[PDB]
Amino acid sequence: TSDPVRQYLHEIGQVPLLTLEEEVELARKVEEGMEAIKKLSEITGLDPDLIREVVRAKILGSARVLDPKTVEEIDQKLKSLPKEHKRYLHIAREGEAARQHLIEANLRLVVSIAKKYTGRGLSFLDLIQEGNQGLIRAVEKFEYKRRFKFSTYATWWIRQAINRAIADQARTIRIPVHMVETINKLSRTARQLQQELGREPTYEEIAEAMGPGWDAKRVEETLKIAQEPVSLETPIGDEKDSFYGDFIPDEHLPSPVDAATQSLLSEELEKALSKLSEREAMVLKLRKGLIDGREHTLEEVGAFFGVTRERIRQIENKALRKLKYHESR
Amino acid sequence: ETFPIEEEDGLVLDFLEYRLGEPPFPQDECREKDLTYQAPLYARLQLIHKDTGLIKEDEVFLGHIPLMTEDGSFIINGADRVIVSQIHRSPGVYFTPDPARPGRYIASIIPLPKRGPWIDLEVEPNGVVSMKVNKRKFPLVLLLRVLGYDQETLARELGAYGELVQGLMDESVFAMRPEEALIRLFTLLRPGDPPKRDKAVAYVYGLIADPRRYDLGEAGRYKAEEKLGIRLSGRTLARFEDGEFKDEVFLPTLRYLFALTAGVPGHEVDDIDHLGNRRIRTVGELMTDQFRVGLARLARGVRERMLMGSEDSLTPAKLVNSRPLEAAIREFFSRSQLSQFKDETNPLSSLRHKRRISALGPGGLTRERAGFDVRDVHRTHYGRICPVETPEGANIGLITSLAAYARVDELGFIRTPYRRVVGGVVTDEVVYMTATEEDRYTIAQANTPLEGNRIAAERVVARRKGEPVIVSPEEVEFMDVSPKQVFSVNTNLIPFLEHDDANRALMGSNMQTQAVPLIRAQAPVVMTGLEERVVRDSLAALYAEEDGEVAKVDGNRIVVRYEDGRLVEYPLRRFYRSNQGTALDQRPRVVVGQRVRKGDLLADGPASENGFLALGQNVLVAIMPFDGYNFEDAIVISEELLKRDFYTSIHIERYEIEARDTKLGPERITRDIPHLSEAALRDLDEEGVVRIGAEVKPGDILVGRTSFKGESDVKDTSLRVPPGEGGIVVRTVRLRRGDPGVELKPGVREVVRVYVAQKRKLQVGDKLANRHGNKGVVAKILPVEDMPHLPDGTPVDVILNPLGVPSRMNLGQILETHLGLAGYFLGQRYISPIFDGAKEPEIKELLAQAFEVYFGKRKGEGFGVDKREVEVLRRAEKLGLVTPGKTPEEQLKELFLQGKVVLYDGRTGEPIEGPIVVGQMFIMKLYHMVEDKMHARSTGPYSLITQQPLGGKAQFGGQRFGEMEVWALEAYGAAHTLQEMLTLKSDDIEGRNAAYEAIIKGEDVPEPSVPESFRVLVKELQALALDVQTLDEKDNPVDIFEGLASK
DNA sequence: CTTGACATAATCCATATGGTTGGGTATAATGGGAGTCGTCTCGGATGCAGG
DNA sequence: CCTGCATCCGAGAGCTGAGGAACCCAACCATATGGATTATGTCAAG
Ligand SMILES: Nc1nc2c(ncn2[C@@H]2O[C@H](COP(=O)(O)OP(=O)(O)OP(=O)(O)OC[C@H]3O[C@@H](n4cnc5c(N)ncnc54)[C@H](O)[C@@H]3O)[C@@H](O)[C@H]2O)c(=O)[nH]1
Ligand SMILES: Nc1ccn([C@@H]2O[C@H](COP(=O)(O)CP(=O)(O)OP(=O)(O)O)[C@@H](O)[C@H]2O)c(=O)n1
Ligand SMILES: [Mg+2]
Ligand SMILES: [Mg+2]
Ligand SMILES: [Mg+2]
Repeated sequence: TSDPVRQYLHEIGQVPLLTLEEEVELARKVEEGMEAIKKLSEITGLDPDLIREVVRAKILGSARVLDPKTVEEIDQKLKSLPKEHKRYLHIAREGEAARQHLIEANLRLVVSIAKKYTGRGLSFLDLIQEGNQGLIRAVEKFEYKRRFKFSTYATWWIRQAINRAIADQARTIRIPVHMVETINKLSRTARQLQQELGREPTYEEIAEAMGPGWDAKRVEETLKIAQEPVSLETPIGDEKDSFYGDFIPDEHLPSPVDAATQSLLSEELEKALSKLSEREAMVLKLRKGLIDGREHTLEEVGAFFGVTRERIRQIENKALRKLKYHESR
Repeated sequence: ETFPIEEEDGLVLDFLEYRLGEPPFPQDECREKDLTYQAPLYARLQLIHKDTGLIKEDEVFLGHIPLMTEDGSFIINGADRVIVSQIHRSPGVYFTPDPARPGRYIASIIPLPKRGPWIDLEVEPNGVVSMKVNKRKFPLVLLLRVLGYDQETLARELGAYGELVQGLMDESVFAMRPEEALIRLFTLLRPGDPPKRDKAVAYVYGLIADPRRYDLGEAGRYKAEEKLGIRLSGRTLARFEDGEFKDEVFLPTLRYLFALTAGVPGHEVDDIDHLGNRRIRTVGELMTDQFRVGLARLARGVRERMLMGSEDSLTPAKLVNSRPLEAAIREFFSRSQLSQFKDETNPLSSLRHKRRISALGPGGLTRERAGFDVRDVHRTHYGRICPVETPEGANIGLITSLAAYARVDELGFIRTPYRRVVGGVVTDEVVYMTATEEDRYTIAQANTPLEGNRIAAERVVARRKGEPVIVSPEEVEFMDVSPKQVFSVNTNLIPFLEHDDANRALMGSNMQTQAVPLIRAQAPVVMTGLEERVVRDSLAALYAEEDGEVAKVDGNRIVVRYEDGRLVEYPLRRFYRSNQGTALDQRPRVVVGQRVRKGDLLADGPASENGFLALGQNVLVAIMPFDGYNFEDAIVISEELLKRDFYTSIHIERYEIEARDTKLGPERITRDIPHLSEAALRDLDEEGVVRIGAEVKPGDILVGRTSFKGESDVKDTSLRVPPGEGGIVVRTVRLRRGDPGVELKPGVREVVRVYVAQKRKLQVGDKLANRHGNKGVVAKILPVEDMPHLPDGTPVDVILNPLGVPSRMNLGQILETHLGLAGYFLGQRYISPIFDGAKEPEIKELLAQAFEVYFGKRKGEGFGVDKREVEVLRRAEKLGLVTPGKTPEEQLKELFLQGKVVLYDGRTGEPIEGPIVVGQMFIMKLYHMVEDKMHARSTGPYSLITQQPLGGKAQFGGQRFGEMEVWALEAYGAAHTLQEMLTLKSDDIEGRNAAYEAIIKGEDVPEPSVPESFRVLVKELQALALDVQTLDEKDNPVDIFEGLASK
């Protein structure tokens, strides 16, 4: 019941493997069905992708949920093909069925490859699913004309999909693929250098061993960005009562002391302005962002009163001297 | 065991030998630079190709292994740590009564932890025997068929025992071949998995027959061999030889089960708490288990690389990745519950920590699940585990201590020594026995009277399987070595322990470990005779290696010239901060030109006086009430103790800061700090660090630092003295990038540490304790003229309340006080071993001599008896303490022999109406100091999510008002106070801002609002797809978010 | 209270560099792996046994 | 068909304090840097 790994393995084992004849037959059908799809694209004049999707939708059946109406209209549009041309549609249907059978039969290679990537930030089932994605890519791109076995071409794509998924999804803070490769290369070089030196190498030794374009500072930055975050729920102490996040203060919201200081400062500014004339206080508030938060320029404040900018500036300097007097007073 | 790492059908990697190099850094450098004191481990291996025979041999570096110091601890990441031993169930074969059904038994096979599954065997009520493994009932006859047993073999092996063998037989299984039986068993144990033959073979082999997966230890092998009376070949339950399975344990186990079920004599059930059935995993075994786990992970990696690597060009170095081994070792030495921050308050603390035994830990018991059976003192604990020393809270009985004479054998079983007795004659032969071996004999008590070395007593008290008995001397086989062997080291330091209740002896034993070293520490007046050995074995003091002569003496050095002619220099540890903040220093006790024999003391360690353990001070005490100041365990002390620097301790604190790299620019440690007058920068040096010798008070700067503010150009981020701290700066340490041996974290440019010292005198609120469990807080410090005094003018130093004695029943402190009175007037000290030491008559003779000195000294000067003494003698005559008809001097001597003297009140000059017990007592200051605990907060930091005040004194936190405090406030009907606690003081952000502003403006605080924690609760309930809505009286929505969450 | 003349910050598009992202590899490969057995009773749901 | 009876599983078990594992190759948006333009503010004067 539980343990989905066993369930998936059982469902994979329910599908029998393939022999050389069956494998080559399926690959040939897939290629010829794709050729038939493109020939139908030329015949009807419509986009090849859309007819591919309607053929696939009609094959997969109602059970699998572009919509029924358009697939039906274009499927009936496919029924106006005189003769020697509906054979292409039959070949395409057989090819899509062959593709499904090929994927189902070769699912076990995905598991065999993916079982050696555990312990790198992704669970077994996730690796299996990404390997399945790579297997679909391999099926689509396979060329039987080269007489090579299917698994020979499939392994490369499965491994590439697994590696790319690991680079994309293993970290909470996403690090680009090239930087992931750089971090892996740094770690491998450090491990080999430590094995040679008999101790942990210093950053200068790693910088020398990386090659041209690497100094100790760059190694330090690279190692710094490779640090992964720790959990706020990490238990501190033996008893299950203390967490890490219990020791972290909030630095964003203003403190009661800070809020009281700001309130008193606003009251003091209001008193200082009310000491001045109301007109000059309004001009100061407009210019210093006290009416509407935003700071104005002299032209805007003057335009409010229909006066030039320099008159606003001079009356603001008179109000500044008045502030000097009031502070002295 | 892990090697050879064979690869499947090829390459074979085989281990040859290993070596350990020398540490790259010494112990003190490891402590200073925050490094691990370790040694490199090198393994020489050879890779052999299966067919070619081409052998490539290479020595590969595997990493570092931590090294134990001489005293028995480790230096991990610069911190001193101790690995605590673990007690657990011994592996082997056990038989226990069936709890549900009487008359039936369950057999259990138990391997080493994480080395196989527990296997149960049980006779089902329908007659078929069934084995449970991995929670899977199935018939044992199936596995017996797999192991290659015929009907005739089983019938002849178990025919005797009756109908059990008939219940065993089953013809359906027996018609199959061991291959068919193997497949059938595999399909029961792994239902659904395709039943390939080699797959089933591999699974069953790994279940019971693979030495790399299943492992009965050497202890389990020994226990099984002795219990079942058979011989093991290895450590597995079965062998895989010639392609088939051979049984080793199963049939003997089932035969024992049947014989026990049939009532056959010579078969018994097992006591799982018996100390012959429980064993100790020490530091070496735990470390080796973690090492084995790491080695298995390394083997897995090696096999993977063998499969993937180019077989033509491959070497041992390329195959081996040593990261898993290092990771396993680091995990064990840094995160294992059994790896603990070493307790070094005083040398006895560390010694006790090293001898600890724990039932908890990885694979151990759980503190909430352990019920009664594991916390009990078993009869087999006698001489092996101390019945007294254990924690008082929820860990009682789960953490214990090794007994003083006990030894953990090579198999993990605790052994204790006994003298051999032959023909009523006690000999010098000493035999160390396990509990199982001990159970076979009659063991006499160590206090048995002897004449020469012959038992001179017609009736001897003895133990037979723990049962007390009275026997003749002939029936005695062994005798105990000493009473000391029953108790732990800490409990062996309590004199007159036989007069103390066990609970208070527990308290005394535990409290001796919290004693703080004192600058004028003294050895106890009454000792048990074990102080010197404790000091010597803690490696705290310095002793001469050989006979020689002292050449140079200094406060930091002793140079000795040995008879070999070689000069040897011993540096002295001076003012060093322990893990607990106490100062540990060594002080020279030798002079230039002095001759020293082998083992002679050269320097005293912390809490040591001339090589004796010195945990406190000997003070003059009176046992009497005093104006309610010693009410309910409080203590009154004299100011004269403070005047002569008694109970004065030295404490050191470490403050650390870092300058790192930031996106807005690097931080820097410097003196150039803005917005501070030169009064705030007096003590800083030219590099921005406080100078050595400067006094620092709360608010003073220790290290200057500036950070780039940004915020749309530098700001103060200096290190300051926290509230309630300060003292004299004694040390500064700076670690910079690139410095040899330094390993900073990425981004950290430098780190600066400052060591600040304090000289703490005794004050009100400090905790004092004696060795008998009497503990109390100092409540009053009186001037000398107010203290009660003897008629010769001598004041007492300490007043203890007599009400603490009768219900605690620790009478040993009274006898200690009497002997201390005798020693105080006679000027001597005493060694009184536990259960064999001073008795009342000897104390009375010593008191008679002491009274002759104490009274003849007065009579010589030309003084008679005081009038006040006559009045007190009249009162005591009425009390029945003295016999009527004697002279005043005779009655005074009669009182003195009872340990009582006439005492005068310093406030009035009138005598206390009755004689008062006065004498010398050994009292220690405890690490619980009121200085470190007083804390208060008005406002401060708040937590990220709940927006509530943080916890802890270090974080400037607030007190928790929990559920029962809320219950009390509700029971008072104090609604407004409770609402204030819930909102205005914890997490009503607008409410607390407004309250603070109103208070500083002189108004009263406004009404509170919805606390932030309830908004968090609403949001967390929405995340579970639940619509929580607040409604008014008309069932219309009320928006508690002020409109911030409505689109 | 304007009126006028530089002297700069703030915005505006035009590219040019690094950083980032998508694609590709062809002998053949075909179902995983750690783990855990020392709680105690109690209460409801439930499959199994009898009548 | 009812009923009772072990059977299984789930949710509980005092508070406060202190405590810390591939590599490469090629196209492509994003952001940065330059130069020129757009209002902003000052120094001098009428
Ligand atoms: N509310 C509580 N108060 C407690 C508790 N334990 C003690 N106390 C009070 O402290 C008083 C003095 O404590 P004591 O001198 O016994 O404590 P020590 O610090 O000397 O420790 P030990 O007696 O040696 O052993 C106590 C053990 O239990 C731990 N302990 C120590 N203090 C506590 C507290 N407060 N809460 C919970 N657990 C506590 C501590 O870590 C130890 O492992 C005592 O009379 C009580 O009034 C306790 O568990 N809860
Ligand atoms: N786990 C714990 C341990 C202790 N405590 C509290 O600490 C007190 C002292 O217990 P104690 O054993 O130190 C003395 P006490 O019981 O007061 O003795 P007396 O009759 O001789 O005066 C208890 O009474 C509880 O209030 C607790 O709440 N939870
Ligand atoms: Mg206590
Ligand atoms: Mg009490
Ligand atoms: Mg108390």
